[PDB]
Order: sequence, then structure tokens, then C-alpha cells
Amino acid sequence: SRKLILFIVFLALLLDNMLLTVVVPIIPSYLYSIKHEDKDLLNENVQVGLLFASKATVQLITNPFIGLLTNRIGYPIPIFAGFCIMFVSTIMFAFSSSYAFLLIARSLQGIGSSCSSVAGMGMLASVYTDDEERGNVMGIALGGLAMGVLVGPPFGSVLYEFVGKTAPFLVLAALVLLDGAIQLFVLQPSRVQPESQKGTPLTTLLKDPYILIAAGSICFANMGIAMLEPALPIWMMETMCSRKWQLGVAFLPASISYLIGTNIFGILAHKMGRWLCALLGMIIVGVSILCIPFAKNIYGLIAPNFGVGFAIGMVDSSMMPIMGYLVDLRHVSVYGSVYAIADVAFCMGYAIGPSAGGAIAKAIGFPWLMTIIGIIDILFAPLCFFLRSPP
Ligand SMILES: COC(=O)[C@H]1[C@H]2C[C@@H]3c4[nH]c5cc(OC)ccc5c4CCN3C[C@H]2C[C@@H](OC(=O)c2cc(OC)c(OC)c(OC)c2)[C@@H]1OC
Repeated sequence: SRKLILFIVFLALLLDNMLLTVVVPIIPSYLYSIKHEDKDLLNENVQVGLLFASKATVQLITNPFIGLLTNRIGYPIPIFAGFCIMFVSTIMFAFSSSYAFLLIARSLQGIGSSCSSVAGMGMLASVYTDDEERGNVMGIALGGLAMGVLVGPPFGSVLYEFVGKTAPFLVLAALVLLDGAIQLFVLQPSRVQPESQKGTPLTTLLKDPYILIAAGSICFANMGIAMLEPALPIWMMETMCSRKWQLGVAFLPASISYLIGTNIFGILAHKMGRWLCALLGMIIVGVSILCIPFAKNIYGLIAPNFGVGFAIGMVDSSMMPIMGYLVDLRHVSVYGSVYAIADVAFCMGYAIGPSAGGAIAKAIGFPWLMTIIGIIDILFAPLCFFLRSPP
């Protein structure tokens, strides 16, 4: 039943990102409508920034605890717990309306995300035996992480606009319940205990300056989109008075470009130079983030989002193998390590992006927020030169 576990983990990760991102086009607009119907927007910026960063904050906080828990008790129980609490979070998103319950839903979704991510990928890694097959199947589930983040925004936005706020979350609860049911019913026979081969702890592993540089580059490149995601709908609603179904169609190009850039540069990086590809990715994401605020129409927004997605797809494809090579070279390696580092990096971005950027959006505004983050990416691009390994 190796394939079935792969399907379960793929669906878990896809639903996780879909729930993570469907919040982007409907909930900031929901709070805007519920409070206005501007100092109102000034307070709402920081409120929604904290609401969006709570998921990553709680996930980063609870990741080591859940890792210890799955080491002690096994993989399947954390996976099922993650499915159950993700379904709870989806339902509470669907029905609750006040900001406190939305915050609780976001925190519960973060805990469930940590559960599903770490327990699933670990169990998926342990079930398979062939190294090539392991790499291929992890490439499938990690690709699902991206397919979910792609399909989520437009679907959530359009259904919210047409039917209502309760329907997309109801559908998400339906899929999450189906995945939990299939895992519980047709994947009974045995429990998988994680491997006894433990790599370097994340403390010293992140203490490495080179791994720190790569993780910081990933963190900033994704913090770009992490600051885009909770403030771009508000910027559109206060600038172009766009319909509520376009708030997902505008984020569609970023994810499509991420897919395209990943597929292209996962083959082009080892020939164009991984460090050079990462540096160009940082530069391009900086330029695109600068170009985003100067758009008057969504037609003028499809291009900068395309550049943003293309750059991240390039940075990720140029750093994941770089992270693996650095870990294998300067430390002892277990297949989880790389992912773990990336996870922390991602968390950091989404723990500092919306929480702080929104405050900036309240103090200096949105265009300036984007100018600062783009300049940060541009000036961090030269730091990728310290990835000049001889091969
Ligand atoms: C919280 O996370 C995410 O939201 C996912 C995305 C992060 C970011 C993003 N967000 C958006 C949100 C939008 O609307 C709001 C619109 C566009 C985007 C884009 C384009 C840029 N990018 C796309 C998504 C990337 C996903 O992560 C991986 O794909 C991945 C792949 C791996 O191997 C192939 C890994 O192993 C090393 C790995 O380790 C952790 C992670 C990441 O999941 C962690």
C-alpha cells in the first residue's frame, strides 16, 4: 500500500495549502465589509496581518513538540489528529464570523498543518525503500504543496463571490473529511515508527552560516508573497474597486509562474549555476515586487505577479538542492533535514511578513511596504554569492 500512503499525504498537503490560502481573498474582504459597513483600514491592516501570521507562528512553535510526539507514538496517530483538527478549523472558518474565532481557526489550522506536514512526509519517506523512488514520490507530494497553493486562491475567490463565505470552506471540509475517512478505513493494517537514524539537530544545523544564508534567502523570497497575500486584496479594494471574484484571479499568475519556474529551472539550475540562478531569482523578485504597486488595472497586475512567481520558482529550485548539498557536506544528513530547514524558513517568512508588513501598511502605506521588501530582496541578492562551491 505504498501508493495509497503517497495519495493520502499528497491530498493532506494540497488541502493544507488550499485552506491556508483560500483565506486570502475572502477573509480580509469579509472583515473589511463587516467593520466599514481611513483609521478603520489602518487598524484592520494590523489586525488581519496578525490573523494571517498566527498560522505560521503557531506552526513554528508546535513543530518540535509534534516531531517529538511522532517519534514517541508513531506516524499514523499524528496524521489522523492533523486531519481532525484541520477539519475542525475548516468548519469554524465556515461558520464563525467574529475575529476571535477566525484567529482560533487560524491557530488550529497551523497546528494541523504542522501535524500533517511533518508526520505525513516522514511516514511517506519511511514507507518507501528505493532512494530514487523516495525522491520521486517526495517530488510528487511537495509538488502537491504547490498545486494546492495554486488551485486554492481562484477557486476560493470565485465561489465566495458567487455563492457565499460558507460554501468554499464547506467544500474544503468535505475533502478533508474524505481524506481522513480513507486514511482511517483503508490504511488500517499497521503503524509506522520513524527511523532511528537522526541527523544533526536543527539548532546547530541552522547555526551554519551557509545554511543560514540559504534559509534566509528562501525566507525573504517567500516573505515577498507573504506580505503580498494579506494586503493585496485590500489594496485592490481601496484602489481599483474590483469585484470580489478577481482577488483570486490576480493571485493565479503568481502560482502558475511558480509552477512554470520550478519545472524549468529544476533542469536549468545545474547548468546555469545554482548560486547564479538564486541571485537572479532574488533580483527578479525584487524588481517584480517594486513593479506591483504601479498597476492601475489587474491586466497591469498579471505581469508583476508573473515575475514574482517565476523568481520564487527559481529561488526554490536553486536553494533546495543547495540546502541538501550543504547539509550533506558540513553535517550528517537524514532525508527529513532539508525539508525541516525549509519549513522553518517558510514559517519565519509567514511569521514576519503579514505581522510586520501590515503595521508598515498602517504607518507608511502599501506601495512603500512593497518598496521596502523589494529593496530588501535586491540587496540580499548579492549575499547569494557565498554559494560558490567548486562543483
Ligand atoms: C505557506 O506555504 C505556501 O504557501 C506554499 C507556497 C509558498 C509561495 C507562495 N505562496 C503563495 C500564495 C498565493 O496566494 C496567497 C499565491 C502565490 C504564492 C506562492 C508562490 C511562491 N511559493 C509557492 C508555494 C511553495 C510551497 O512550498 C513548496 O512548494 C515546497 C517544495 C519543496 O520541494 C519541491 C520543498 O522541499 C524543499 C518544500 O519544503 C518546505 C516546500 C509553500 O508551502 C510551504
